[PDB]
Amino acid sequence: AYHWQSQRHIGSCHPSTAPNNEGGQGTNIANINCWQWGDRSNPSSASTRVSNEHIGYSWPEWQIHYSTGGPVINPGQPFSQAPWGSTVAGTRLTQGATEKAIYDWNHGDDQQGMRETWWQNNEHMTGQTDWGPKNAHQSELNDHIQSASHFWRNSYHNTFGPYTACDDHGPQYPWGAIWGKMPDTTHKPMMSAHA
Amino acid sequence: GVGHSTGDYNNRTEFIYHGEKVTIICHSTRLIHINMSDMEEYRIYDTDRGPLFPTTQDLQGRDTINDSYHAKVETPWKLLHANCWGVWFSPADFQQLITTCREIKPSEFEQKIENIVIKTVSKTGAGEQETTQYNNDLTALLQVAQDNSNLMPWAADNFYIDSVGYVPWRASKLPTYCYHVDTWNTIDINQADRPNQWREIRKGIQWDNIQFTPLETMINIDLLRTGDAWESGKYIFNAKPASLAYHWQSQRHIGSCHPSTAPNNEGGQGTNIANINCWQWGDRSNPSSASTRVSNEHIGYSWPEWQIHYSTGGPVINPGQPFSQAPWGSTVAGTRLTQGATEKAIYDWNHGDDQQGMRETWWQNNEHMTGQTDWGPKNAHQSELNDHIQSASHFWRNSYHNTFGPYTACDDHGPQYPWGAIWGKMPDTTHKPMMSAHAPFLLNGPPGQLFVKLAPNYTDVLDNSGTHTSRIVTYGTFWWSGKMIFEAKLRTPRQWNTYNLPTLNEREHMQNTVPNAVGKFELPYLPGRAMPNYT
Amino acid sequence: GVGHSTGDYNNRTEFIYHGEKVTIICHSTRLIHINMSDMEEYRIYDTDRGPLFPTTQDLQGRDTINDSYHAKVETPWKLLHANCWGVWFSPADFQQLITTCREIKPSEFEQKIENIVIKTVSKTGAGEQETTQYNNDLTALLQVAQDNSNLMPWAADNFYIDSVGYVPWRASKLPTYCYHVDTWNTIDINQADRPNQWREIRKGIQWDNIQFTPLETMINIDLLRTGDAWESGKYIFNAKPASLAYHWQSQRHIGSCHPSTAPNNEGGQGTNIANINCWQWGDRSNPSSASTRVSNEHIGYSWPEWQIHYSTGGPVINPGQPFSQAPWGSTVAGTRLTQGATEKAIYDWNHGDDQQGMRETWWQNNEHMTGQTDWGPKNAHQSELNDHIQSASHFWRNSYHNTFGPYTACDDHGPQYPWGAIWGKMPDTTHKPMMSAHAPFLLNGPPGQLFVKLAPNYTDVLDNSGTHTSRIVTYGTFWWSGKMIFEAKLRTPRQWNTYNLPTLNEREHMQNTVPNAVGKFELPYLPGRAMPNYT
Amino acid sequence: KLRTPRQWNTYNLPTLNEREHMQNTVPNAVGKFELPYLPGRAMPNYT
Amino acid sequence: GVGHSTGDYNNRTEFIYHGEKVTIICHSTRLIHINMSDMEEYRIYDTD
Repeated sequence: AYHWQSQRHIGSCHPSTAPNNEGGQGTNIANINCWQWGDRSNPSSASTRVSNEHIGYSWPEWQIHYSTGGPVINPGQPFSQAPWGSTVAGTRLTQGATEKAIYDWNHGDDQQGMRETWWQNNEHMTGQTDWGPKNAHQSELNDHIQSASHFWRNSYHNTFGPYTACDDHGPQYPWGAIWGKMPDTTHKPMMSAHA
Repeated sequence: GVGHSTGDYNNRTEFIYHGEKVTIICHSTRLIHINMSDMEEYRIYDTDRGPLFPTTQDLQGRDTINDSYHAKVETPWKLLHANCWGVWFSPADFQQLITTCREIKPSEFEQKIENIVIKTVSKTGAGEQETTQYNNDLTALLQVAQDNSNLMPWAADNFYIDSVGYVPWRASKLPTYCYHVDTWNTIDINQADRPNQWREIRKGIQWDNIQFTPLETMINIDLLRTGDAWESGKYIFNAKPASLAYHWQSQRHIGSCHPSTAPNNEGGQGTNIANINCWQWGDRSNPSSASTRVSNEHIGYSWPEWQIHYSTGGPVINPGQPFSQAPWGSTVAGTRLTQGATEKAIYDWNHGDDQQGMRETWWQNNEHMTGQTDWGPKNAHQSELNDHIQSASHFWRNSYHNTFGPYTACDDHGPQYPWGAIWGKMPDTTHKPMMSAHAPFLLNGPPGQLFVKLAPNYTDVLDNSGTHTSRIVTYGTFWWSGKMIFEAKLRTPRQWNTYNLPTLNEREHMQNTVPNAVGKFELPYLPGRAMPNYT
Repeated sequence: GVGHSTGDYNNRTEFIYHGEKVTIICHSTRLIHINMSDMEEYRIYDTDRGPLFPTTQDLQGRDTINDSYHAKVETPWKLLHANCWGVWFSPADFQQLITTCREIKPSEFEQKIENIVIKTVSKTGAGEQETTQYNNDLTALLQVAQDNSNLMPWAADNFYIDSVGYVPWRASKLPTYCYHVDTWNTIDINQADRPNQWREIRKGIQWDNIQFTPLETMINIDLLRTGDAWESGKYIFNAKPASLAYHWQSQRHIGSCHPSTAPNNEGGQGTNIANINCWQWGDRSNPSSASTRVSNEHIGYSWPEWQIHYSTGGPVINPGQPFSQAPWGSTVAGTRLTQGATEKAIYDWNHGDDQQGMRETWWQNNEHMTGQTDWGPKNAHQSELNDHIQSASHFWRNSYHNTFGPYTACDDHGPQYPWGAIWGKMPDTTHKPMMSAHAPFLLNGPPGQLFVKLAPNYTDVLDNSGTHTSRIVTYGTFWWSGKMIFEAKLRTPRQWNTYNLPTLNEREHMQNTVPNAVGKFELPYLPGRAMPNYT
Repeated sequence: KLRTPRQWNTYNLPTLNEREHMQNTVPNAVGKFELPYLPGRAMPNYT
Repeated sequence: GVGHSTGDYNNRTEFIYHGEKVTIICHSTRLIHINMSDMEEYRIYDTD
């Protein structure tokens, strides 16, 4: 299965009044009764509430990694761009982990002759989506709204942390790999992208 | 039965000591006041954006947070959950927990519902007088639904506390069960086009794959007339114990004392020895100093926060590492800075109907943990570690990048009373959370929710405006019971010097905890986190 | 008992797989709201002709149909029946039925009624205020009558659906039991006297042989006070399995490929071989062609329809063969032609109290079956089959005669959801129906009807205008339960290419199925008929 | 371990993506065809 | 043997259901066309 379930969907519904009209369109209740992340009196809102976990981690990518030993690409977290404008036939942006695949003889000796390509999005997983520059880190979480300074709109730093929970893009057909060799290393890969 | 009293009300907490081990049996039992169930029907709708959500600039990207636009499926099911600590422990009891025993893992859980009483409102009057006559219905249906298989989506948290009340002698009403469905809330702050202002990419709901898991479509449901007791379910936890102590022990305190000469005067004030004999991190001849030495581990990880995280899927905040600001100027009553992970908590009826009326707040610091402290911008990364002092370039004073690494060792802020959550559901994901912030325990699955609703009672004519006038207004009441079993290992003193024992914080003071002359009082906050310890 | 909860509410569907075989256990349980029983007495009367029934020409013979003049014996008995599919299967479940397993024969049926609650209306007021006080009657009689012997005439169909509701959380009221008695409705269209206009030969009822089978005159009836559970009856079906697949395979596709040369170009476009080597139907030398070749069977039979059938006894329609019009221009949103067997279905409360208010319609095509298609006038019968091409005479382009013959092989339109009928009573007749249109199963006898009525509760004085004021207005409520057992054989893939899986039709789209913000929704239509298959 | 339905509403079953369409999968008149891409990833689920 | 057909070609996939559990037995068998082995010798070289 794939998880559309994402962060801010995991806990209970933020209390609200059911709409009288059909359909609402509302409505929201201000005074609660819930935890908050900072020193935050107002407004208490579902944007900020404590949750035992976090889904997805922003990655600074695409990252060209120069080692002995490369250039190589260090993977990011697989997620769809569908919630954003990216879709097949525009706007096509690859910012997720989206791996094109070249094939042979799907039409061969026709000849195309080159090549058979795919590039899954991969569109079904909307839960883990992190578009790195969209995030913003701010110093003070005080309920007072944020000043000019202290708010950094574009930053690419790795957000992976011990709380996070992430998924690979899982078995995919036909061209996937049922298995691959775990390396022999004192630390071991926690999850293997594409395998 | 047919009315004969079918149940018992036992609220007590009784410790056991066999001295290698501490078994804690804590009962609880509490009244519950349930009514309708205003509309009989599963519904789905979009909550509005939010109170302060930006309508227009120049608020620009600043206020993009604190917006709560979600789509829920409101359902006519009320659930009640034990996840609060305060449910199972009277404050004077929770002392003996954090004083004696240094870690506790819940073991066995049991609960039973007896005995149901349902009565209906009947209004009789001309409008000069309206005489409401409250009469029992011996034929009435309180239907209880248990999940041992965790099929329902997990709604049970103390986030939005809404848990069965803490005060044993007060009747506590239940929350209403609803859970989220697939939405797209995505907004942007770049904007890249459009510098500096925000847009709403796509909203608000996606009907293609939406999941409606109308209940009563999974689970065996039981009917309870007056005089019967739904019981029980028998749950057996398995979970990793969690230590009650807090670690003042931090990095640069873990290894041996950097050799030094004892002072002759009283007191020194010194003194330090230059020539050693120790490892160093870089190519470093001089000075060899305890600032730089190799250690098998590192405590704490700087996090870039606070980080507003925009996903489908939010705005949401991705947590940091919990630590105190006490070593820095931050303290209650100034300078108050929140830069750690410090989570304020809103409460109800601590003074209610006084009325405050709004609200009861806390915001622990949390002050006791000084070990893990990382104030992100304080750190600096420099290129060359050569013993030669650093040049103008190569030294970057303020940088916010994540320092979490495979060497690090970190701790959550642990069990905290009353408002904590004894457990929360570990997600189902190929990678699993290594540690859960604000929850002392994660479970492959927990004891499932307990669902309860009064079955509808219709007037003769159900056809027109049934919701407005279909069924007879009704409210039920019943006692809820529970049993927990905790295991523990008590701490015997590791010190010669006298401990500083747990007590309510300086912000709190006693006579607010003991009931007011009119019977209003608040519970204290006492983590828990009680006793310092080595590492 | 004496009130103690006597019953359980379980709505669930749990598959079993032993892999040769698929056992499907589908529970259902649903509330029921019953009141009087307006008049206590068996009655017999004639319904009026009909809304559009012709009063006068020039409508002439055209409108002679759609008249419903029947004589019924209205009785004070309400019956509830499970024959709808939607009763036993949630749509998401009925997927797994038609996806996995290709035929299912119901096996075992069981049902039980618990627990009864009966309360009466009492009106107290001066007319400035009328205060209705709804109070239980612990002494009240809900009397349930079972037929295991099928003595009562069969009233149980989903024709005029009126079945216990589909939505498990909504309280569904029952239909009122009545059945037909001997009548003569006969009308003529010739008229032969009188060309072109219609007369009414004889009406409306015949008292000579009329059969009044006043109930309570056959069957053991049980009384239920609050706190007892009428159970059960144990029924065991025996019936012929019915395949879930649909056959695109039609005549001229059954035998081997007519030999041909593969094309060199991509793609062909050809090519065909003239000289064969095969059988032919007539005296036919040239050309031997796949149009004419002997085959052991024939699929489908042209029917002359639509045929208005005038009997005693009607007007009624005699069915044709079910097939799609998709190969012809007919499709939803044009050209819509109904010439197949295509049966529209009227529904209630799919959006009710919105109000639409009228009505919820469907009209499946039914599009998936292309094999059996016969559009009557398209066919042509010619005298000489000689290889010489046909002359002016001997070729009759339009003729409507029945082509059904002993060679033919035909299929009904099979189980369809929700509104289908799992079973219907095979008639008792020296010749028996070979296949039943719209009913997937016929039974020598089915599980009989289940009859229920609230026993009357009289005021002290019953003598004058008892029907107007005799007995105290009353309504009961109780839960109905059921159990089915289906057996199946699941289909493993016979294809290399990817199947096209079952889903709601293009007419339907998702967010109408998931409840509306005010809680109104419709169920999808998804036969079932799901997977193509060979023949 | 097979999944029994957790929903009331009808699932959206797996099928080849909109980019793909059927007659490319079934062999061409000269016998050339491609295989579909269908993760797999098929069914939505809770968490 | 000495030529007698020594093998079987079975390409099939057959599910099993005991309903707690699904056992999937999927065979495959496929022809293979191999030639030399242009140079008999282990070699080492740098790709451009």
